[PDB]
Amino acid sequence: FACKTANGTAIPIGGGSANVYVNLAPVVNVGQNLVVDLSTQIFCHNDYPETITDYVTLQRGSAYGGVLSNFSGTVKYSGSSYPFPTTSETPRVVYNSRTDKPWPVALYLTPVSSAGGVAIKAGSLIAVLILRQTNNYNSDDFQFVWNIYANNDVVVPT
Ligand SMILES: OC[C@H]1OC[C@@H](O)[C@@H](O)[C@@H]1O
Repeated sequence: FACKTANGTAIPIGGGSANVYVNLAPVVNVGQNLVVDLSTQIFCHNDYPETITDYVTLQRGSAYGGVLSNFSGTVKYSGSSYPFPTTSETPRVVYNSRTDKPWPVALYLTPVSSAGGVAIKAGSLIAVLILRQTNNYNSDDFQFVWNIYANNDVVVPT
């Protein structure tokens, strides 16, 4: 089991970390969602599907910088929605194929009443997502740490 980014940055068997740089909608109104769909940028696969079933959860998702200050976060993991920042580990998603499958993580961020102006700064860390991988074969318990950075400013009209 290993993961790779849309651009080819890989975290190999055993886990590790990698940076993910996402384009964000440049203007988000109060009452709208800024969506950070990471399933288009994080892909993982099972290396031994003939024998092993891998289990994948979103163990923890943390908010930083402007997302922490200016947004109210919900994370949608494999079709279900949970608070973001997270308050529990998600259920497992089964990875049972050697073909790359998107990691089904999307963030839904809506501005708070106090938000206005440059609510997210270009190049800033906006989230850290911890993917936890286990299996039905051994005691493997690995963390793939995704640091999410904003490629651009996000302005909340005032
Ligand atoms: O993906 C199948 C297996 O690949 C080897 C090792 O990463 C295991 O943890 C994993 O379950």
